[PDB]
Amino acid sequence: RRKRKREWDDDDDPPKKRRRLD
Amino acid sequence: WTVDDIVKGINSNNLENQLQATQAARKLLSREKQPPIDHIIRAGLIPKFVSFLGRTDCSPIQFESAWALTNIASGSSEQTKAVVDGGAIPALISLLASPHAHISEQAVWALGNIAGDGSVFRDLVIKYGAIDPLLALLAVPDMSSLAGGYLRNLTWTLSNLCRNKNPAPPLDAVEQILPTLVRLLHHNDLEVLADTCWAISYLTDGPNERIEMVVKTGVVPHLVKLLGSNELSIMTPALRAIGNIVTGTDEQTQIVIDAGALAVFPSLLVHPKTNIQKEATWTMSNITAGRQDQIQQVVNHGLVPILVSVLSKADFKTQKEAVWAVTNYTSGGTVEQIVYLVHCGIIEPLMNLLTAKDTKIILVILDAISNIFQAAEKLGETEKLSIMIEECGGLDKIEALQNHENESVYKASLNLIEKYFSVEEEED
Repeated sequence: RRKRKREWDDDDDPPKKRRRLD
Repeated sequence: WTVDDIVKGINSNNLENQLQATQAARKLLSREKQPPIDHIIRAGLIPKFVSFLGRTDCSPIQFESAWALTNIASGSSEQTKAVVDGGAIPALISLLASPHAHISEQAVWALGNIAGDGSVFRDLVIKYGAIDPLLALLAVPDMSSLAGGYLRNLTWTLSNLCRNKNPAPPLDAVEQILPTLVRLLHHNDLEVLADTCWAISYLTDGPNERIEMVVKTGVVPHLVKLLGSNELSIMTPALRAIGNIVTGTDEQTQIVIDAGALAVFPSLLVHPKTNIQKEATWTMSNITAGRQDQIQQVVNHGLVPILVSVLSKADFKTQKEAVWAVTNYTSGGTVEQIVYLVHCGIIEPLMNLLTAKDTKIILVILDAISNIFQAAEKLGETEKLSIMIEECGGLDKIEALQNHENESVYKASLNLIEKYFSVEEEED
């Protein structure tokens, strides 16, 4: 029939930003 | 310290006061939950940090400014934009070459945050020439634990440079990055492997041209090896990448199948994590949408009864993906493959899903039923299939669909009923 491409979601997509703490 | 004290120290002619003020600002940003990022930006300190980045005569102020900029750019898009508009990107790229490793790595982290904000800043970081210094940092022999942590930091930044779409990363940059990702995939560090698989999955999420770029490097076999990992942090991104690759052409899907991915999918199709289950079933549906040899490989790996189990007893999202898998199977499969599917017991679960409230799913299920009936016609067992469907309660559901609001459903179910369930026998 057709290949179905991925749909937009964030199931576990990694973090986009990280803060450095101390 | 207050922002007022920090501002007073930073505009002082004494470098030590400037350093102490930068330390105080960095401590506000690194030690306080809910830091005063917006007050710091409104104080006009971003130009001052960007200026300190170039003070090679005082490496501590460089480190403190890079840390402060990292934590500022780690917030909202407007805060990262304040960092970008202050001229931070070229200064951080230049700081990448600092002889002190901790300063260069803080610059790496800052650039990673900036690029992770979105495609615009990602293309900006790429445009100002970050890739070559980053890869120079990633060509150093990393044999220590500190080297391992720095490798994690660098891989995370690189993956953020591979991330986001509309627009997608420039092709020249992706080809400049790919060899390093292939090399990194052969490390033993779980975080490095996870971040690298995530980068691969970003690069594979798009038109078949990007999938071809990733596939030509030859990583798919090692991606499958990582797919067989007992680490969810590594399997998840690897499964996303494999799924993206099998959404492409028949030859790319065949690259995946020859790498042995199907041999891992039993475990994936019954995985406790429902997200993993749904992802694997979606991947299977894109594989059953392939050539007949690929469907035959799905059969050889014993995956059809597993898919029947999923269609029967899984959550509704995974059941929807299973519906797509079944319909693609029956659309592209041979008569013998469809007969095998029937013998594994697809009819009852497939039909029980006709009570779902998703009209598109009901139409897909009816299309699968029509494909199965056409295979039966080719065999001459249409009557036996009618009796099977009636005895599992399927005729009831098709008849009920003849009262559905949606006219597509009504016409489809009526077509099936008129073609196979409205028989008249007049025997002598």
